Amino acid sequence: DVAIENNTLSRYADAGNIDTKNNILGSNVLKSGKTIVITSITGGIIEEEDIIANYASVYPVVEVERGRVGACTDEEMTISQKLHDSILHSRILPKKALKVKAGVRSANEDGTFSVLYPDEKRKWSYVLYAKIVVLSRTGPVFDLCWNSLMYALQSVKLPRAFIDERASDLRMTIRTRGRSATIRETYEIICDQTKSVPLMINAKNIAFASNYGIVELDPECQLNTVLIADLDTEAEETSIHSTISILAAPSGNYKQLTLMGGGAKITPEMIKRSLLLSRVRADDLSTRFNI
Amino acid sequence: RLEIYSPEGLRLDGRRWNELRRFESSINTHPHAADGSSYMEQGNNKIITLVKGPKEPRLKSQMDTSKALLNVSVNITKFSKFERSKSSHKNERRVLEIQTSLVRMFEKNVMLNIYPRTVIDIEIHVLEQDGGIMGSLINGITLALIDAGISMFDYISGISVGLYDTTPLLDTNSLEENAMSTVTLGVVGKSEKLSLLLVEDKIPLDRLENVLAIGIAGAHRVRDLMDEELRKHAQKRVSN
Amino acid sequence: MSLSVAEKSYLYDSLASTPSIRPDGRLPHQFRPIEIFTDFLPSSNGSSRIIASDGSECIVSIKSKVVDHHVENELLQVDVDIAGQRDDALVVETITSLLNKVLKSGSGVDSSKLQLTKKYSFKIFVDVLVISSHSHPISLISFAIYSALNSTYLPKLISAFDDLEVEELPTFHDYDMVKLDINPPLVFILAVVGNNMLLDPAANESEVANNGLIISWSNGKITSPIRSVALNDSNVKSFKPHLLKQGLAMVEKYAPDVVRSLENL
Amino acid sequence: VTDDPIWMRGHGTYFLDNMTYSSVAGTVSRVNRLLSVIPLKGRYAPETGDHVVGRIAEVGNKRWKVDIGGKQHAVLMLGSVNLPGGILRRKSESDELQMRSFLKEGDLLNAEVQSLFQDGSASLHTRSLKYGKLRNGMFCQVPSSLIVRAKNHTHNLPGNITVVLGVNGYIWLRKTSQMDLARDESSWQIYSDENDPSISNNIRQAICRY
Amino acid sequence: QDRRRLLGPAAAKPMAFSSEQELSLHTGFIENCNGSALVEARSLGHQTSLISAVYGPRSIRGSFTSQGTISIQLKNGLLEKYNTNELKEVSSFLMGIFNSVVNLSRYPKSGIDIFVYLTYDKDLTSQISSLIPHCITSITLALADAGIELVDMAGAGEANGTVVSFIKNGEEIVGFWKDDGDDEDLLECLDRCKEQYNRYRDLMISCLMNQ
Amino acid sequence: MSTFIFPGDSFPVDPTTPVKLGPGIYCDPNTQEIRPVNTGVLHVSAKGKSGVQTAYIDYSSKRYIPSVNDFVIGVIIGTFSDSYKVSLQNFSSSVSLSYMAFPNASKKNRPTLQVGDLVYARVCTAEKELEAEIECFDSTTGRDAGFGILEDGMIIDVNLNFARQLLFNNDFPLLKVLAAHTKFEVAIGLNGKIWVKCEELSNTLACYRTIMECCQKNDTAAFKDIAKRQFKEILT
Amino acid sequence: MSVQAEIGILDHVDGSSEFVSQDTKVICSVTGPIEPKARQELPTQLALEIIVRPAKGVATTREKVLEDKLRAVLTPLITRHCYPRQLCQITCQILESGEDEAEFSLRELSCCINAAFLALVDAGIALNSMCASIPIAIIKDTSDIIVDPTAEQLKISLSVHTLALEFVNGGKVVKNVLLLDSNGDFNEDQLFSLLELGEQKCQELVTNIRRIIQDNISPRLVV
Amino acid sequence: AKDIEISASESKFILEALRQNYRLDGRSFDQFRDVEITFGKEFGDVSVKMGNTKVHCRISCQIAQPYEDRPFEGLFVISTEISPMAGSQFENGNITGEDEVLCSRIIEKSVRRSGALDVEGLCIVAGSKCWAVRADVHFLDCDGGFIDASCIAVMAGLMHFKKPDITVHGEQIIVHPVNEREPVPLGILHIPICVTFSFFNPQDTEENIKGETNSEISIIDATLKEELLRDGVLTVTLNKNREVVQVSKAGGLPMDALTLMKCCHEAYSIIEKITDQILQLLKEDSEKRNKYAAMLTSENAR
Repeated sequence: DVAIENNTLSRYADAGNIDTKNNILGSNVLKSGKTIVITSITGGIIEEEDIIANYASVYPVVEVERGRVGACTDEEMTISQKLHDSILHSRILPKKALKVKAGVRSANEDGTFSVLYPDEKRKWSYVLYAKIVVLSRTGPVFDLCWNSLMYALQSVKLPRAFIDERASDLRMTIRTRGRSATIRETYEIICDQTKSVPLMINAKNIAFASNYGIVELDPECQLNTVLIADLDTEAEETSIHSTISILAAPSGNYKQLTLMGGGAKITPEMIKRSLLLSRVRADDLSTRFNI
Repeated sequence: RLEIYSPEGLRLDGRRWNELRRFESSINTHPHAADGSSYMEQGNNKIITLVKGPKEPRLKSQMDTSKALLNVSVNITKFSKFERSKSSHKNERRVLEIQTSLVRMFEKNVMLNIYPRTVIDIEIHVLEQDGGIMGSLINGITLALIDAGISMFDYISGISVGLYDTTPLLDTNSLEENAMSTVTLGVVGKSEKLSLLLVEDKIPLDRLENVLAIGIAGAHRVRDLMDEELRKHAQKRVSN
Repeated sequence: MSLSVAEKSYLYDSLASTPSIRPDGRLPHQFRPIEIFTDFLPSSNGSSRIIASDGSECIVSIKSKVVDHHVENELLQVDVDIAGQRDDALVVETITSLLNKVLKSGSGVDSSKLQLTKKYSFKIFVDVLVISSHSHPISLISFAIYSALNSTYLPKLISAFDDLEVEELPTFHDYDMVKLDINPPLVFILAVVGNNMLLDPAANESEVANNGLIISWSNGKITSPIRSVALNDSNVKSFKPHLLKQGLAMVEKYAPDVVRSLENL
Repeated sequence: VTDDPIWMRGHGTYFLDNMTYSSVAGTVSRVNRLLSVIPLKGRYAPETGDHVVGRIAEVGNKRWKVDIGGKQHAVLMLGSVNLPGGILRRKSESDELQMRSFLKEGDLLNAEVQSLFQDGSASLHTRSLKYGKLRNGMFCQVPSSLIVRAKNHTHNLPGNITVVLGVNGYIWLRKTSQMDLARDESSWQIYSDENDPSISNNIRQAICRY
Repeated sequence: QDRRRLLGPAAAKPMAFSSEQELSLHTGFIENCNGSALVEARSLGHQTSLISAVYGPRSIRGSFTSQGTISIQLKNGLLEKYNTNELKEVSSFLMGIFNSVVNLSRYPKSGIDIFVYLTYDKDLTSQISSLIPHCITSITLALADAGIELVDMAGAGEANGTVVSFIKNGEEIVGFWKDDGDDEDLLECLDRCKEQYNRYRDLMISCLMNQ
Repeated sequence: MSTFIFPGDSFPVDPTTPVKLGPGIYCDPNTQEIRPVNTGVLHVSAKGKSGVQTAYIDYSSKRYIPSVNDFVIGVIIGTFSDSYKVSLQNFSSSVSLSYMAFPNASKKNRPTLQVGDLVYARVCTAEKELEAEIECFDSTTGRDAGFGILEDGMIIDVNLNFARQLLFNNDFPLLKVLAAHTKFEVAIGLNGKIWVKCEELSNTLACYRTIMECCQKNDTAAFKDIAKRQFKEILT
Repeated sequence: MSVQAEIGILDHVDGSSEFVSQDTKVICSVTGPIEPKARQELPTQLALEIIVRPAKGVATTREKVLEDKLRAVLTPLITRHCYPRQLCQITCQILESGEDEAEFSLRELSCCINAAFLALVDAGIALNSMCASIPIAIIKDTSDIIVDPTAEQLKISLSVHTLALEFVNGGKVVKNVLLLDSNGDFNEDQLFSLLELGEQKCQELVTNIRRIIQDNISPRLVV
Repeated sequence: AKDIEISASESKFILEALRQNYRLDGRSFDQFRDVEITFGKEFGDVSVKMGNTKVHCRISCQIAQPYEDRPFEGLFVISTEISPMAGSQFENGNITGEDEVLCSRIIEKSVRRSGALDVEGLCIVAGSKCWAVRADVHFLDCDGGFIDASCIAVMAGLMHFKKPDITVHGEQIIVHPVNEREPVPLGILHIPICVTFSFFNPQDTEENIKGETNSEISIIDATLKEELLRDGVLTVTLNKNREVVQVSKAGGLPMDALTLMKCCHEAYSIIEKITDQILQLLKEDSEKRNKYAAMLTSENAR
């Protein structure tokens, strides 16, 4: 079972507190079994259909804790990249959405300051990260990371962003000890979170994951083909070599199925049952947290 | 910008075309926790060396029946330039490159044969550089190993030549380094056989003899200071 | 450990009794012979070589830049680097923290001897190389920073900059230097072996001590940072309030003499 | 150094032909039968008949590796060791454990050079009841060339402390105990840990001054 | 980018910006770990939750060690930002307390891996001084749950950015920290923190009493 | 029966008819049916010429796996008290050699060897679970057979298929060609190494160069031309 | 062209191959069975440590995700119990992707899997079955399946799918599906279409690789 | 990492083969193996094969920030990261990395320090935007010849390479496709080609060092066994203009200046030959790329 608490960690958890030591865009805590996944989604600022290159990706770090003093292990890195990959191919975040514009922040000599809004020279896009840490992994964790990510993403708001009059003629005098190009223009753009407009997102492309196993039972080897849904213990992670990972979305659209047929027999009959289980689980989670 | 030389034989330091820089050295700068040590000044290149060991390592893989393992660590601190080094240098190719060069070269100069199941660590801490630094580091090593009682065949002596077309200028500073092609060379003993020749810049092949020949003389000149320094020190500690 | 089992008990007995005699044989108020050598880099603002009696050596070097201070909340950066340790072992970075906090602005050290007009501060880049360690470095580093920061010469301002002088970068006199006066803390280390509180442990003492207390002297008084430390892992014990109050009392008495002898060479 | 083909054949030289060009720093002087370059200073060099004070670096399944301050470590092994509980008893098989119980890493002990091998390595032995662990004292240390080189240099001094002084520069200074008191012993205390409670004030101060 | 982890666009830069407490304890709530504790502290000032997990006794064979050792990772919160060095200092501080409280002699060839997760700290209104009672409360609970030997329960107060840790009913001190407190706070703080330690002592004992 | 086989195919005899197993036939450890696993030519023997047929696949390799009654050249890459440790072909698992593996050697008749001597030996024990052992003394023949310690010579690395094919067919004409052009000494290992030595430097080298050249091209007509051209080259 | 394969090209390594699929070009080596590292000693099992290194720039996190995908497929292909306590390092260097590396991995992956099979055939390490893998896309313009797509066709994809199947009893009976990685949007009627087509298109590829190994092996091994 | 264990007899044999004036390959001491250059179907893919030694280089460019010290130059970064397809003594990126550094450093010393690739002109916008050119050198087979082969792989790779035609307006760079407009080739200032002399002692070090005799066996273009077995090395790099671009000498057998310069002179003939070979091979591949480009010329006569 899956239990989430949202906005217990995000900057924007309250309306009467905006504190500058916080910047967490969207956030979720999700507990399943004993395995607990804490998701924080965080921005940055980079000055710049159905085609894959118009959808953007989160650039996550997924950190897993299994008693390893490090945090740069081969198990966690493969997770993080595969996770970037899933988000690309599921097509959630169109690049128009991070493509924001800036208004004007003009200080007055009237002892007031006016930060002027456009309707929300140069251009900018944001980037999105996710710092996901995992405490006491007991089985396949991938689907937990994906479930929490979505509740977070649908809680993401983005700061507003502003620039001064004659931004294109503001100076940089930061570089020194050249050799030319030690005085130039630059653009400089602060972000202000006194207003934050909420993330524009493609709902249809939200998925929620599950995990499967295919395994055989033999009566003389505890001296046909059997389907397990989801994996929770060490024993299941170790020896259920034939497994299917599905991300199913809750209209009968699927954004990834990955079958790894590590040795045992798979008839497609098992595959055909799992694609239905996964959408019905998707429909359960959906209605359960109204997100 | 600036003169590098004139027909009147001057520089902006004021050296002559076969004149050396200020060579100052003194030995035993850590005689309470390092087996040999020496301080090397050439110009403002301020180099301290310590030799720690011969000692057995406490890891079996570093033990070697046939000769000692030699480790040369070149540490370059953040105040060797005029400004604060923003970068990490103790994990850079430029420095590993110097390391791989000094170790392979001193590995043959030093007899490691007479120190089996040993590890030697040469620890070279730069305090300032003002260029001509690649030949200066060799020289500091040479005085450290002879002080530590680590046997050797010869003194390797490092010296730099900057060629200002046909005009070879013995010893170098920051201006000379950055304004023409520099050669760096080492000779072992009073031999004409070169241990180390390192060139980073276009030096013509037709003039290749002119820069080395003056440098092999120029090297002999450095080596007699090293002996003089050392015997002035050894005489002191055999009177008492 | 690197000592004997027999050696550690002899020491424990020696030190823990009323006289508290030890391989130097000092009463608890006395300090080993240190040597201050300064000003050896013409390239730096100030520099310091300190050789101690255990053969520990720290070299401390002072470099600078002048910077706008309204985009900064740090003025003094310590970088510690210990020969034979890397740039991220636990002890190295913990030493960096301690030292940065000792030298933290408006806390036992000036943040108005480092400013030349009220918009421009000099960011002092403390860069510390430990040449050999085999005993704790922090006390010796503290002492080296003192002599350094009183040998720190800075550029003298060309002319009295205002903050509305012309609203361009401050620009220095070509040759003329200003002496930097500034009184940094002095870190003093006290050691507890039984109920006996002793100033300045040697290496040997550090290896049998229950705990020590790091405390600092700034400006004619004791002040924060205060920190306890355990100077082994394997001869460790706990201690009483009264012994902590006697170590206060001891520094208050014996610190001033030391600062005045160290100040003038 | 020389072009003579009969001299300079020994330590601190090398040659091409007979022409010998030194190899170390030091003086030329006749040691043994050969005019030879002799080091100015260097690492401690063992020899047969020396008696040295030194400590355990490693404990193995067949030997201790001993730090004498040399170019490598010296070896001390099971046919070469007296043991508390008898004279050789309390130990019926080789195990790395049984070795380790008597002598821990860092323990200090006075041991004599049994044969010097050409490796560098020196086979040591403890075999008297005076030899074995040094206990009740304080450590001191010097350069090994600013003490006299003799076969023994271990003696009583006034105030009734005994110095135990090897050839290697390591110095233990302890209160006069039975083994050093019997010249003017022990047999269960040879490598057993024991610090006497009967070390007193004036005893300790004598050792700090000494 | 990097070879060990994905770091996205690298010319990209962060966003620029615009007893008085209740400790309620929990343990034994997540599994893949020998024992775990949870400490949430609420105060006027700030609310905080700290997770700890302790892994091992682990064997570290291929070498014999005189006795065991303790290794402390602090992990930067997901809503608190600190310098790596401060985390090192505090790790070093806590190790030296734990060195004194955990008994280490029943366990040869031991390394213990302690993780301190400083997850949530939130202000409704240094900073690192304030969370030291909470770190010490958490970790002790965890060593107790796992079955790691301890001299006394370790626990501390914070009076005026000054942290004093005691064992044995306020009688002995196992550590002292003062950072940016006022000169001569000594009596007020020790009196005030004793109260705090005796108060959280019994709370930890009562958490351990539900199991 | 002498036909090309692939992995993932049916066996071309019945499993019902008794067969002894040889290289490259695996028996499933659940299914208890035998199947090929290598890509090569499969041979099956016919009863009345054997007692029971032995079946095997000839497959090229370049990496040697220990089998018993095989003859192998190794280099001694470690000195240990009771045994020496051999590497037959580089980068691979230890192969051990008893002290007493040599003719007329006992514990009062111990050898003195060193790293970097070449040995020539029989595999006399082979496991995958434990280490393979070589003896340089043939226990079956009871005479070592000129097994022993090689010295001098030059080791040519070869192909495994080439090496077995030269050893197990004496109609292979490479050494017939070479015997005209010099007199030489030959030792053939099955670990993908073959040793050769003549009396003179020129003569050894020509053998080294030729077997190598021949081995690459690995063609039957090539072999004649290569010898004749190379053995002229070394005397030109 | 379509596909080309060669084996034996590299000479210093236990086995090797060059797989080219149009623009996409992967050269492979299997090294081993060789002496295990202690961290990669497994008791009854051969160890696999796979490395995928891209042509452009330097290997990152992406190639570990690929390593996992490759490792999945390869663990029942190579007879694990054939060598206990030995390691095999399979090093797959991409000489041209000829596409965009982060975005599409469809051709890259399929090619590696095939070059790994061949290299292992040359190596002599036991192989239970024949494996090949084919790349399958769906383009948005017709909103339909295009088998074995080019670089251009990949750009205009809405979705992309690789399948790998284990080939027994004449290399023509599908035993099992060792991979089916279907990324982008699909619904079920497409997916069983991708199996069906997939089957026949794999079996052709198996024929072509089968043929290649015979022809190249046969002048080497002679009687 | 795990290294190749050769015998004592091998060590003796290869020296004696040099002493009696032959080689294993049937070469001469001064004979360099024929390098064949196989240009790709893309710009900057070069397969470089010298006998069994097989190396590849693929070139990539990207938009990148200049560095703080000199923002008026671009970036050349050389990855000569090596994976086991030649042995097992090279594994897992860096794991020892001595050879990585040396090959990488010499190739930088050749192309960036001296010039052999224009760097001034890599600034699209000074102090903002530049090209970063990355050479990723990957060996697939090795039979010695390491530096020599790598260098040729860097320069042929760079010469065949081409980069997006760019138009700037302000600081906005319109990047143009390589079918849209024709991509622009890099600037080349010189042609460094290396020749690595591997030096073998017939004596021992002690007799060598205060002797003055020259009887040292000078060979180039070592085999794998030779690479391991060499007592010393001189890596010297020249361009086809009689100038020495870089020299790396640092350990191994010492040598008189005359003998070093001898080496240089021999290499000077051998590098015109490789340079020539490279020129005419480039041309004939270029002719096939030029076959309708010749038709569609816009440089025509009046």
